Amino acid sequence: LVHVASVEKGRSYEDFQKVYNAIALKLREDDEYDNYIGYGPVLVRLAWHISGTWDKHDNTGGSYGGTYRFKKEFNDPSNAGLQNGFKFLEPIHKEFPWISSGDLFSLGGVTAVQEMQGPKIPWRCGRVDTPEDTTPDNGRLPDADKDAGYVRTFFQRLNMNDREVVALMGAHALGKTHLKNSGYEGGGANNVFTNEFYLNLLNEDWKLEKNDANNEQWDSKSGYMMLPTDYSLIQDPKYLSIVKEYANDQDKFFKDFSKAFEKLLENGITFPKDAPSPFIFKTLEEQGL
Ligand code: HEM
Repeated sequence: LVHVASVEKGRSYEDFQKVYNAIALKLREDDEYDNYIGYGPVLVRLAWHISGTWDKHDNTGGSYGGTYRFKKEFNDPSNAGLQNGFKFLEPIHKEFPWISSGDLFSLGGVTAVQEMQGPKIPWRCGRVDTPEDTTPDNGRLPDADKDAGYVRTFFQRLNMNDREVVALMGAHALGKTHLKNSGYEGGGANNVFTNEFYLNLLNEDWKLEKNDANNEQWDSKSGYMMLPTDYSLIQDPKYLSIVKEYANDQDKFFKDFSKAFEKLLENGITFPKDAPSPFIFKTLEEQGL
């Protein structure tokens, strides 16, 4: 399958900066969500789950088609909780009805990372909504109870290598787990994008415990948690080296995360040679807004 990016008619940087700014202003305004974490983390997770359905083998799934708007995908058990992000984006969709659904979902994740003081993430427009029958079946997103070999194999389907996997997982610094969504609980209330996932992995005293859903997770006394798949990144010697690298170099982590996250959000999309260059949006803070 080929999905060619098609720029929303007549739109340019300034139009998408306006959408970014509306998302960013709403992030600031609706600060109470999830015990004052705000919507940033769930928007990052939404952007990832709408992209992470991709299969490199046949170009099914992926962000292009905006298929999360359809019930089969909306109701994937793996997506429990993301409805909160969707609801956040509804007024944005209403104000800017011209932006495609995949563009909106992916731009929500970019805006969230940047407004949380993360790296700049270049972003390209032109995803085009596709019909309900193009929605991927449930079961393409990863399980959390597994080991490093599972993680490694899983991410090959998304064309991600060890460095890209470890970099992407650093998003688990953000937000928290919720027992009712995933069968995992805790992790704090962080809404600042940092390399602390890696520092916490290396420096905390982790205990393997059973949570109230009878699933195993690693807990620290300071309130952080690691999923089994997170902890696998320090069990496997190749992953461990990269964890150490990112724990010791904030800038390197930022740069690698930015590349991997853009790639994730763009998997499956063919950009014409004369497509616009990727946009780098200014934060509200940079604009004095
Ligand atoms: C092996 C891969 C991964 C597994 C198994 C996994 C699993 C999970 C689980 C179980 C939760 C808790 C959901 C809930 O209870 O609300 C979660 C949260 C989260 N995940 Fe992942 N994840 C993975 C990779 C990623 C990647 C690649 C990103 C993005 C780059 C990401 C971003 C997030 C964020 C931001 C949250 C917090 C959401 C919130 O606070 O509402 N995850 N993930």
